[PDB]
Amino acid sequence: SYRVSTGAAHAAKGGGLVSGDSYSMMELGARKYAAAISDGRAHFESNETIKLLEKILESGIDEKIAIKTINSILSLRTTDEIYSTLDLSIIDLQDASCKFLKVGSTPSFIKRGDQVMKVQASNLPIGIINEFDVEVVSEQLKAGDLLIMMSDGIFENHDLWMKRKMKGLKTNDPQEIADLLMEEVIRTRSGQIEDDMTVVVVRIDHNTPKWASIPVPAI
Amino acid sequence: AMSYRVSTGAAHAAKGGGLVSGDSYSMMELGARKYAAAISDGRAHFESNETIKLLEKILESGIDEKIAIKTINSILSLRIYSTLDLSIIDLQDASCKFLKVGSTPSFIKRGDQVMKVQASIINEFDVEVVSEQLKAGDLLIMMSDGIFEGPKHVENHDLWMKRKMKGLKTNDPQEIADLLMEEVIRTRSGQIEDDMTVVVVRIDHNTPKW
Amino acid sequence: AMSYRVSTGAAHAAKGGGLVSGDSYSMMELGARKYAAAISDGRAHFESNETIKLLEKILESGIDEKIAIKTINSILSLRIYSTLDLSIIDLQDASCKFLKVGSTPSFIKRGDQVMKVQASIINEFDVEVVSEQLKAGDLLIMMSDGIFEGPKHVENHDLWMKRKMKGLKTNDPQEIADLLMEEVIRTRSGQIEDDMTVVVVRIDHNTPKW
Amino acid sequence: SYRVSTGAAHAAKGGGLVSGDSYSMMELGARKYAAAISDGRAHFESNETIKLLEKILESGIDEKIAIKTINSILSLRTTDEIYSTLDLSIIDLQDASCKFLKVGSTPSFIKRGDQVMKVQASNLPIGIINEFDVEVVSEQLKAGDLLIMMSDGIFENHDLWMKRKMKGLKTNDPQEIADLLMEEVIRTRSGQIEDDMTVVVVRIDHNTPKWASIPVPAI
Ligand SMILES: OC[C@H]1O[C@@H](O)[C@H](O)[C@H](O)[C@H]1O
Ligand SMILES: OC[C@H]1O[C@@H](O)[C@H](O)[C@H](O)[C@H]1O
Ligand SMILES: [Mn+2]
Ligand SMILES: [Mn+2]
Ligand SMILES: [Mn+2]
Ligand SMILES: [Mn+2]
Repeated sequence: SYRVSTGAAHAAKGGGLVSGDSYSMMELGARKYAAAISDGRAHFESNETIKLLEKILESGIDEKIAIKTINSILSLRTTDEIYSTLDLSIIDLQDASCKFLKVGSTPSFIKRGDQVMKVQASNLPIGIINEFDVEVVSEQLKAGDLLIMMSDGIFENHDLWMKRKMKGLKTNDPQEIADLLMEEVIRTRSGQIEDDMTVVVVRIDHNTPKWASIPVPAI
Repeated sequence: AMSYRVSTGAAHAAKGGGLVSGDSYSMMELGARKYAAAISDGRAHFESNETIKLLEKILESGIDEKIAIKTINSILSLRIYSTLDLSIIDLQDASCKFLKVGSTPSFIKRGDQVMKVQASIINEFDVEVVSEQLKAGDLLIMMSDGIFEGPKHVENHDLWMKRKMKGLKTNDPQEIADLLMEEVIRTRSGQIEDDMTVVVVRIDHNTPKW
Repeated sequence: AMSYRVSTGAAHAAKGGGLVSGDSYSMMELGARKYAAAISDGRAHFESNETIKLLEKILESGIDEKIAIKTINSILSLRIYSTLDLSIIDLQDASCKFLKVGSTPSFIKRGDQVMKVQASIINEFDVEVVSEQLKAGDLLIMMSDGIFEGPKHVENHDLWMKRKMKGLKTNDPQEIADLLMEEVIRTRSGQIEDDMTVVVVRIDHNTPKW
Repeated sequence: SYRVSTGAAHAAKGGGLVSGDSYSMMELGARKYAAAISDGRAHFESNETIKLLEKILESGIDEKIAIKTINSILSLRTTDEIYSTLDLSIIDLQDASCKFLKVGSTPSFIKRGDQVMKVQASNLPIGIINEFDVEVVSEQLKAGDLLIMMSDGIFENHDLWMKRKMKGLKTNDPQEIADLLMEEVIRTRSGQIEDDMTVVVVRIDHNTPKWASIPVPAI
């Protein structure tokens, strides 16, 4: 299975504000990659069901209600497949603010400098029924953040292992960090595994290329 | 001013991998606005939009170029969708399908070579459909009108872009994108008459140590 | 001038019916534009649209009226969707859920009785959520501003509509709709200041000979 | 399971042309009925997959291509369920023109006066692969038409039986015609059946209520 490495550059007419151009990309792990440019809407969007989940996150409804509603939405879906687990991270690229939605633990970690914090909510909702083990979190990322997400297989006290090993990373490169973190989990076995393993890593960085600084004429 | 950026990586191992795995992941990026990443334990998380979906299906038919162009037109004449430059890569065998509506155009750089992406009556919406077999190390470059028709006093834009891509002393997609943007902007003088978008994709062999 | 119309019927028998059947059917009508009917042999054919879907899900939660109103508002304040009068009937037990956004309002006629559909802080979009238990022979009547606020010099519109519905000497939905439209139009003089829409639904016992 | 009987009336401001009001309804057989009014889009729409099929019908692409494309669209769907059969009738309410899309025979019949014609294409496409047995038809209906659609169970030379019995109907009322046609199929058994039976009937009629004729002032 081939990988793709991508990159993009975008500039509005009269260097400022909003553009008639749009570009998008999407990757279905190990299967399909798509990229679109349009010169004048979003070329790609979430699932029927993930669209609904996103709308709840986006709303800013209080957290207990969001959890209740997500549970209900999750509640009525095609029994096959049960759509657990779900680990979903949505980064806003204007302010680098990230909303996390988890359905059936994961967990995910944010490495900042040498500090590796786990992605979890400060206030855990109690005194309710949460049948799908739904968790909703809001962190604020900044340039140089490394968000690592993993499945049950690779993740399996495990926080200490991940925390330590993520400090042990001497590289800032996502495709490298992923492969190494895989390597470390596998040699701990010393061979193949019965369970599926996937890890994705995302690095946040602050777009400041030379052409961005080329000045437009004055009057 | 400029929005934040994202650089991503993923590693995947099937159980005794192996044909299949319950696990799946996906990502999508709405340029400059939104990045999403999803992991699920044993129906993709993200998909094309409604109109791109019908066009995507027609591509995936494999029907004759002549009729697909004709049938996509009829579809588009019942919308405007503006222009569309769509590249779809199969990560299993690196084959690629291109759907162009309203031109573009696009280029592939294979070693020192650079070729335009084109297919070997009335075409109302200027539709093209193309297939290619990519290879590890290929660089696919997509761009809007403002980059490609950007250079100030250039007769043959095709030739200008090839020559510039042939001169890229870099296999890094983000550098290439930024370099091509810069070269166009400087032919004017920080002046940006049209919106400018470039997307660069590199095909890699997935073959880590495990 | 006026569009064509449709009058529909369906009969369904499960195998030794019986809890379940591979067969399903559906219909939908986009008022004055489109009618569709589907039969399938062993995922509904038609569904609410994207925004109605989220609102529909919230209704089907069953969450507290106070918070559902509050949560639907927050949802609507991220769109305008205009107004929405939505009635959803469960054909198994004849229970009914109503979602009103931006008023309406609506009425149910049970025998000689006629009651308005209403639920026993800031409500930005004027949202109501209501549940009722309907019964064989009930007549549910829905209408837009132009019908209900239509009558020329009437102080209490609620009372005008009840009195008129109480006087319906007819259990046929299409007749009721046409009669109510006529009564409003004549209070003006063929003059139609606003758009006028009325929808009438009657609940029947399905109990044919078999 | 309850039934609903419905009706509706609609009039644009200043009796003519296009309205800010819209109304819709939908019924999921034996399960759910919904009705919406909006005072200013369609409240209800087809499936993800039926949307795509509809777009192909709507396009006026030639028939062989439409059949090929529908097959491909049909071709890539969730293996469960195989979504065969499909009998789909779409009436345009402006001109009473009906597009039929069939996936795995049915068939459906249009009764006009005492004439009962079967819904099939005049030119059947040959020299192709049609894996889902896709059929696409275009008839023009008129006031007083009775379109009858049925599943494999009730329909089972059967055309002669349906044709005769549909002539034998002495009623113009859809919910009656359906129940009778069920009755006739069942007594032919004389009890219950192993196979599922459903029939839907649609009568086309030409909207001309009294209020439509009430005149608006002249100058
Ligand atoms: O693989 C690289 C790219 O894949 C794309 O589908 C993702 O959207 C992401 O925006 C990029 O990182
Ligand atoms: O049952 C009656 C009604 O059901 C509705 O869902 C259908 O859309 C049809 O427009 C009506 O006939
Ligand atoms: Mn697992
Ligand atoms: Mn442009
Ligand atoms: Mn109005
Ligand atoms: Mn059957």
